[PDB]
Amino acid sequence: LVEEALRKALEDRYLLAHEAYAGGVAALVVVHRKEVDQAKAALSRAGVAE
Amino acid sequence: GLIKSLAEKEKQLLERLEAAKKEAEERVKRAEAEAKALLE
Amino acid sequence: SKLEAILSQEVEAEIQALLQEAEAKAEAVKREAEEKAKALLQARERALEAQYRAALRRAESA
Repeated sequence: LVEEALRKALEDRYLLAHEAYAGGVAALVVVHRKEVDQAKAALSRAGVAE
Repeated sequence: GLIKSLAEKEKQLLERLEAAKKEAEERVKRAEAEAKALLE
Repeated sequence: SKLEAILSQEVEAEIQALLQEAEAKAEAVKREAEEKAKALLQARERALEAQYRAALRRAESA
């Protein structure tokens, strides 16, 4: 779901990473600094939290 | 999540920028030297 | 990544801009010198010649 939010904003200009710890994966989006609002906004649409 | 890639490139570039500044100032310092001599 | 590609080209253009900037500042330095040195030499030659013409005057006057 987040990946879709991110996909729309970021396209492919992010490389999207997750690492498991069970119960979910601790996640990073790395984006350009320039891309940052669009990335945060993707989380915002989603309601996923930092 | 290509990580490595992006986490190498940012270093490589950076020290090249540093270096640029040095060679850069040197040119001014060259004309400064010449400025010093030409008056002296 | 495409992501780092943009970072590369960006940084690199700054590298190119620093050097270019520097060159112009070097010229500016250069151009000070030229005028200054010239500007020093004339006025003091000038002055001596007047102190010359005036010196003989007093001699002649004697």
